[PDB]
Amino acid sequence: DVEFDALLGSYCNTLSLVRFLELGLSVACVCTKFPELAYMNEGRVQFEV
Amino acid sequence: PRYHLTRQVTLTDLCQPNAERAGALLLALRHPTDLPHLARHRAPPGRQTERLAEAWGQLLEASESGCARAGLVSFNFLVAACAAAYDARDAAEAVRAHITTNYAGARLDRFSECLRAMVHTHVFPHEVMRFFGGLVSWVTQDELASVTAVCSGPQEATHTGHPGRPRSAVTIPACAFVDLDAELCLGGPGAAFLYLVFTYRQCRDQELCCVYVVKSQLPPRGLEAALERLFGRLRITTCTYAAFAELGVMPDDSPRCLHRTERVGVPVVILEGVVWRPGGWRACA
Amino acid sequence: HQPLIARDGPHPVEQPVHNYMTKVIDRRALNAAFSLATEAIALLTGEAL
Amino acid sequence: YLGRGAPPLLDNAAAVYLRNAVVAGNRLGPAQPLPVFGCAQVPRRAGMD
Amino acid sequence: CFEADIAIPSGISRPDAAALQRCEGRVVFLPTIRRQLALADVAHESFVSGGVSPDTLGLLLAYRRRFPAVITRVLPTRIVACPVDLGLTHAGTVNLRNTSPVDLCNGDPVSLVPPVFEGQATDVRLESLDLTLRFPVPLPTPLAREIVARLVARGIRDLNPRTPGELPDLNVLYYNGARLSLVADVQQLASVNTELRSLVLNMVYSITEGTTLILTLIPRLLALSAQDGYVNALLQMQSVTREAAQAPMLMQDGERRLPLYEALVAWLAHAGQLGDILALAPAVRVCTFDGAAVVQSGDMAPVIRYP
Amino acid sequence: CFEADIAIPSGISRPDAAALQRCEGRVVFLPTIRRQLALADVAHESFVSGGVSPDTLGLLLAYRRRFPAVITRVLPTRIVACPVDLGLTHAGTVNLRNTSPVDLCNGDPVSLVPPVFEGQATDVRLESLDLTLRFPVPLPTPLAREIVARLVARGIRDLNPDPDLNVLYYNGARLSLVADVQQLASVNTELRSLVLNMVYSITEGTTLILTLIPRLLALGYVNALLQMQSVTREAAQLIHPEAPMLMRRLPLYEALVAWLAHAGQLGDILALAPAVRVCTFDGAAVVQSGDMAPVIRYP
Repeated sequence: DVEFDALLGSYCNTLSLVRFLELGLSVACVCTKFPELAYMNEGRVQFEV
Repeated sequence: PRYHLTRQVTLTDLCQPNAERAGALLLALRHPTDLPHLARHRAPPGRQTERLAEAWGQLLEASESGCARAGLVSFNFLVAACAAAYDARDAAEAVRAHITTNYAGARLDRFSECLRAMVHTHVFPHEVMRFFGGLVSWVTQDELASVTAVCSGPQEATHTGHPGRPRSAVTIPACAFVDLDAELCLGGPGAAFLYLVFTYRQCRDQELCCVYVVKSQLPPRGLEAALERLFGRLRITTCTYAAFAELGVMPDDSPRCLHRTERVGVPVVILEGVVWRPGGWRACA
Repeated sequence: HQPLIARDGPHPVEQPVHNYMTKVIDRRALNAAFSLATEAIALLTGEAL
Repeated sequence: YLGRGAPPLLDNAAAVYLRNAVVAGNRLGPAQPLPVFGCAQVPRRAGMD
Repeated sequence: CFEADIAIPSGISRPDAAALQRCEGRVVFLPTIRRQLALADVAHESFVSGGVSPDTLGLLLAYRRRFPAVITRVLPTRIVACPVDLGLTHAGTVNLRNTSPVDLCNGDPVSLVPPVFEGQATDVRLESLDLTLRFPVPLPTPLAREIVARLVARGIRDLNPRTPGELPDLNVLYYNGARLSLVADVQQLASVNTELRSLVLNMVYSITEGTTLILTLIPRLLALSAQDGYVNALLQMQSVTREAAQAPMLMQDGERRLPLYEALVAWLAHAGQLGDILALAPAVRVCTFDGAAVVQSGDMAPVIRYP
Repeated sequence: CFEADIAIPSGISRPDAAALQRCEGRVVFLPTIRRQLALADVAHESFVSGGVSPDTLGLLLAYRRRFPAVITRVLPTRIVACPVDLGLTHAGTVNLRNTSPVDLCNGDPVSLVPPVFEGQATDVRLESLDLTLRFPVPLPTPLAREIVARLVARGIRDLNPDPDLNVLYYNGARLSLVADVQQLASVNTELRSLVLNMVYSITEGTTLILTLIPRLLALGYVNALLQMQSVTREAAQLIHPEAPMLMRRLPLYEALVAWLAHAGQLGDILALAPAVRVCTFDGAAVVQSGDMAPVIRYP
């Protein structure tokens, strides 16, 4: 008598990596790399219009 | 982080850590300038409330506030202080011989009169003189004593027990065979708890004192089952005898000893490996 | 594997989670049949020639 | 008398006379009245050849 | 932690090894402080005293002088436990598994109760070595003190059975709704008597010489429940105080002895701490780092020290 | 230390920036232990539960619930506060701010309720974001348990009037408890919540056993041992209460459970468990009022 068990498939999924630019709402943002912003607490953004 | 230190500048009228050892259960002297007022209350007026004012006033006469408030009653100092009180002779006169030769016994006789008087006016010596530590160093001058006497639980005897084996390190002497009531006669292998027990009895032996240590692998909440037993002093009739605070843990059951080496032949116990879990007092009935 | 999304507030932090599940074969054995008549064997063995 | 799991004498006078004379000087004689659970705690002599 | 290893003795059945795999985070009552222990001293056979096993009051009496510890890791030969009463000195915050019908809170003190509900049996079976392991039920301390007071008065009903045989239940608990059923089976005499004695003892010491001054204010409360909303909910409907009104007596020893101030502290010391003498002491406090405000029934809770 | 960072809200006034600087060392009760915390969650308006600002009863429930935290360093836009109850025993020495009693070399302080003194003392109120910080009072356990029984006694004399209880002399302190002018009208009205519990659970405690012991000891070892201790001590007041007052098992047994839980809550609400300990080193060990004290974790 010959008896055995076996494994048949190890299916995994790939993690879907997206960057933020690839979406459609990348229009509405102006993403600027602005470091040390929390080190100031004074809310002053002014520009001439 | 298993390391701590204390340091307090007190006087040498009490403990005098020169004649004491490196191992010394330094208790405090909590609030000496107190108790004309709370000695008046917490008692019926038929308790003669001026007694702690006078007897401690004799004790301060036996030697103003000074630049050091009166602290550090040793565990050595209490054994003679109730030596005539507990029912044990010729094992209590040796520690009193250690004090009247190396520490003035007038400071004992004025203090034992206070010990009767504290329980007389119902202001007990527990909730007074909380535990302080283990006396690492004594850098004492002529009048002062600036003792490093680390509080704060388990490490205080391991930091004076890891380097203990070479030369003479702490060893934590119990300092009396009559004291250290090593319990679990019906006992087996386990890590035991150390406690600091003061028993009381009103007007039996006239507000009696007994100062000693118990060792048990029993909880502080289950100790009152045993502390209600093992005594004949359950016959006050008010109440609140048999106070105890947890000294902490002895996690080496074999390491209890019996010896007689000090200074005068003083019978003593080596206690190897102590957790000084400082605990609190617990006195209701 | 599942992706996660940072937030800012009392809504908690998001650990990356996984599932790692397994399934088990169930087996059926399905049958066909056919017969041969009694005088049809003796043609095939060669007994009836 | 190291271990009793048998009922004692009725007469308390006989119950102590047949003990204090027996446990007088046996070195298997316990040096206290027995506790309820546990050993008898046989004495140690000072030394042994 | 003082990690305590519990030796798994002999063979092991292939489901019996998985029995320990689902107990990581339960509570072991171990009757010592060991660094090495065998498993039979933990089990419910070791709860069994001389002749009988304890009832639901005597189990607490067994649990009182027996030290709780929590399973931290699960190995097939050892169960590494951490003794809460001693080894809770953690920056590691040992976890606890809720085994109850109850969501606790974030921050409630938690004490242990024997299995006393109808569906929370929790007694595991080991066919290799015949041991039963009734795991205790970690519950919030307002809930546990609301349990233990039910069993004591039901045991006093087991003392004297005057009235005819239609008694109220004392078998119904409410916690945010949720009509919970207890197990009312058998009441052992000594487990009642040891619990009955301490309750009668502690309430006598709660009456001092200045206590009867508070008894003067009984008609003062019944005027307030007639004109205040806080008092009306405070004097409940099934209260003996509302039946009690259906007394100063100066007698002053010294006339300055603070008569109220001794009657409060002594009541606070004696009948206030009835939860420490009937049940176990609280030592478990729920401390969730990630901002979970609740701990679901069947979930894990990181645990820090005394309330 | 796992010091959780309390976030300041967006820009405040310059006196509000300086006011939070002098809170460096007060006691702060954080509800959860997230490493990011707002400041409105810290403030006393977050203690509003029953639609009202709570009394000292409602504070002691909340103080027995959430987790203590000592402010370590006050930063721009951040408060760095390490909590007490995290960490192993006696690790992480840090500073408390003293309040009028001495706080000696030991003594195990209790972060207890602010209205035990003058009512709007220490109530740091930011005018910009319009919130309120009521910092609690760090007193030692025998001085804690004394005073919290001392004030509930005073309300009884005001609950139905006709010695001054409020003396309480300490080792060097003549403790002026009486703020007679405007606070005793406002401190007595806040223990209205805590007094009526303390009256009830005594009167529900005494009158239960005054009708228990006549209905018990009449149907073993309970009768032998309990009367062995109460020989002419409680029996002397048994004949005294039953005569100088008034005198049903099923109302009684249903009232046995109801008192014991309510009496059990006051053991957790009152009695003021030691949160932290003082244990000093290289220090004078007798702390002035308003002086920093080294304070370490577990009792």
